[PDB]
Amino acid sequence: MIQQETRLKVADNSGAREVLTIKVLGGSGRKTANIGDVIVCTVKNATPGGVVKKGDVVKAVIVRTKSGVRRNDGSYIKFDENACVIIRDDKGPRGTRIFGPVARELREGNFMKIVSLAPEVL
Amino acid sequence: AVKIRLTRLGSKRNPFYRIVVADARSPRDGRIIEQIGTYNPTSANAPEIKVDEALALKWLNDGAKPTDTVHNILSKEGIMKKFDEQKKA
Amino acid sequence: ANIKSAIKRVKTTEKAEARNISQKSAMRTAVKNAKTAVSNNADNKNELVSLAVKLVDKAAQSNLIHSNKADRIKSQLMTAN
Amino acid sequence: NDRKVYVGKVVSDKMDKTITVLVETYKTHKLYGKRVKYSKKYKTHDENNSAKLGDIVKIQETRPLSATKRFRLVEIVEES
RNA sequence: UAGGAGCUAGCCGUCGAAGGUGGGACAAAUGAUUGGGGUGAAGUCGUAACAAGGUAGCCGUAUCGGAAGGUGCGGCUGGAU
RNA sequence: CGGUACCUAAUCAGAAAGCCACGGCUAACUACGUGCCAGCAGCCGCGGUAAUACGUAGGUGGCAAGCGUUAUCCGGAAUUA
RNA sequence: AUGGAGAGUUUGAUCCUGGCUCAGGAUGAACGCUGGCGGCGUGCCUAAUACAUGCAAGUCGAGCGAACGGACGAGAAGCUUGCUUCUCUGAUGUUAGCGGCGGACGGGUGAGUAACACGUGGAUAACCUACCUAUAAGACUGGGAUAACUUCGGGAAACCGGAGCUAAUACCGGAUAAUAUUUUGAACCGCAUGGUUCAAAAGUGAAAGACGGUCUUGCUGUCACUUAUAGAUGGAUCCGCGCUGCAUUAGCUAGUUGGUAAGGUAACGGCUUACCAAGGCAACGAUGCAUAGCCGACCUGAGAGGGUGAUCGGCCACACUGGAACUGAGACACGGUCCAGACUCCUACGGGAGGCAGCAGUAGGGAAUCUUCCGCAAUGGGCGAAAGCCUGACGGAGCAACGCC
RNA sequence: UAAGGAACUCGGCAAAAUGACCCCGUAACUUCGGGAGAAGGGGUGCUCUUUAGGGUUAACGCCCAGAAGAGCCGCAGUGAA
Repeated sequence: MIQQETRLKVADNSGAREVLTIKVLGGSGRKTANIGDVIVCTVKNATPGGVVKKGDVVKAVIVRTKSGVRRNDGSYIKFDENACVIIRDDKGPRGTRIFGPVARELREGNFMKIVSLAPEVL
Repeated sequence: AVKIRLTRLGSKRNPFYRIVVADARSPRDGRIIEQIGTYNPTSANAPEIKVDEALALKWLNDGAKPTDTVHNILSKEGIMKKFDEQKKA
Repeated sequence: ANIKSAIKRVKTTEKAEARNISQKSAMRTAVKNAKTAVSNNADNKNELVSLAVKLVDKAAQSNLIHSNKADRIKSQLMTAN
Repeated sequence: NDRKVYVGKVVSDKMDKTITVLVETYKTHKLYGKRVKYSKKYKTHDENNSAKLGDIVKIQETRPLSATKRFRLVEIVEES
């Protein structure tokens, strides 16, 4: 279950360290979201140095929720935390040394870029 | 390291070489077996051997080595091939 | 000058440093079990006054010696001669 | 065929082969050359309580194959 | 079966640059911030001290002072009357 | 590196010289637009209807591949004992 | 010992003190009109900025399974009549590589570098030495393998995957001829620690190829092979000095203070451990901070003598950072593995690494460093008989009152 | 009660979380008393070994332990309150 007013981690090297959410865009009245989606958020802890610094508005994309998913396979993928990653109105991220695992359900997301940028993908 | 060093010297084209055979582990500029004389062996006069001719007993019996031109001029001096006569003695 | 210096390092160390557990493991396992038993004035107590002093020209011709306990380890054993 | 045999003065006590040296010598200057007293020491501990503590001795303390006294001893001489 | 002892396959503790945490230190911008001097006509003040600077007084010294200046108690000459 | 050096001499009175100023000390001349203005301006200047001096000038001065500076040490100045 | 005005050196000026632009020189030099020529010497300061790398270290079938091709003979013509389409030699050459190699140095940098880091001088009972000289053995050797040679799929990829297999100058199964090996009595020296006295038991192989004319081995000469000795050579441990300077840095330190027993350095130790005193260290400013490759180097005060590293020379340390191990005799390696790290590129995702401190220039800059300069021409050396390369060592080509002649 | 974690709300009311004991560590500011339980950490099961005791000591024994390891089990060891 993901909602706004929720603390999300990053897994890139842009200059952020932790964020939380303002919104879950989409449609009028849209509440919640999971992996494969675009959000806005703001940084309550920034990495010293880096581009993106604390107290700043940002967009981002979902990865590897603990509300993992189930596919047309009839089968399931879960994690033990969540994380986000920050973008540049282009499906192009700022930090470019992505850590940790990521899903496969974002090729459709057209972050194939990011997937090639990624470690192991699932 | 170790052959008879025809060592670079001097100002613009003043290659005033020196009789030497550098150490088995040192460079052309470094330490040596022993410096044996002050002459350019490529002198326009001749090989022109002026060395410590009495030192043929030490560096030839331990370590030193000529190269293809001065083994001749040393034993028409009575050193290099003549040290073979000394070893036979 | 980038070359293949990295690929045969292992197999030349397997012709030398693994021969140093082919001929040497007779010492490596001995220091734990076999020589540890031949010591202690045991059933085979100190039989190298004559064993080594016959075999070390013959076949027992090892080359890992140094000093300053009585040897590195063992060469001081022709005491009874 | 000879080595360091200086003279000094013992200080402290314990097992294992004293002599805990304190040599006195001179050191001087450039423009005016005032050669004047200074010292240098080498600590160790008592011989067998043979080295009397406070002993202006011909000093050194034998070659080290363990860990308390430094180098080539000569002979204990005089008490101070 | 090396199975005994063994090392790799397995377990009991080590540091390791690394890695990231934490409080101080230095800074640098400086903050609708902020103290010392100088500086550039000194318009601010009398030429305040230098002719007892118009009244010799002074030195430590309560004292207030936008600024030349002033009043209290212990040593003094660095003074014309 | 050299059909270049050595050489014929081919060659002809030929094919090769600027400084602050023209200021007392700056030796470079007095002048004008110059009237403490412009501005050259090193110790210091000049300049106010008689500028030598600002600007300019033909020469022009101290040496010449010459002309003045910039960071270092010291002469200067043992003004570092 | 040979140097030496200050244009001046305050006030009303007379005078003392004072410090003082400046004018002279040189400088890694450099800033503001190019000339007769030439010549010197030199060389990224900023830019130890990232570094692209090119190229940056290569030498030996004169080691052999030699594979390959292939010399040479080269059946038979395969007949628009000239092949080794054949016999065996299959030499020489990448040799398939297996092996002897170095590669830290010719090359670079001074990052760092508190103490012999070096300058610079000692004592050493603190000795070992692929490449090396000389006196003593021959050129006895396991060849399992081993690429030789074959076999099994994958992904663009990185680069792997399973199955077997010959030679060597590889090395290795078994005996050997050189202080070999450390004990019985054998000496004293620097007490510790050396001194070989004893008798050598103990060293023990091999590398034979290319092989000269021949004796095809003498010594297998070569240039590659096994065994004591020393030694060149280098490094090698123990003391003084600069081995640090500096309290608006002071009280410093706790197996501590570095012998005995176990361990280990060619040597030797608290290097760890069972014992030793709180001791030891001290305003010798220890502690700690700052700093450090070190000397000459130059200029130069009258002499006194000194500050002097850019260069330039010598002597340390580091070579993408770091960490473990391997190692070449020694390596943490200018052009070695695993790596973290870091980014770089690639990605077809399956993962792989790269890797400027050789020397040029690339972005850059500057006042400054030439020119992604020339070639090994010569000399140089590492491996290699012979011969070869590295050359970005070397020498040179341009640069220039930086300074002149 | 998943998951998220004060967005609810006038307002974290409420509830939630804390706690026991042991050990280590606890700043600021101070009317010097304190603050301070500051904070912040870490720990507790069972068995065999003595360690050697608190002695339960009569003494190892009796339990707690001197409190030392070594071991057994589970998601879980002031397992409740």
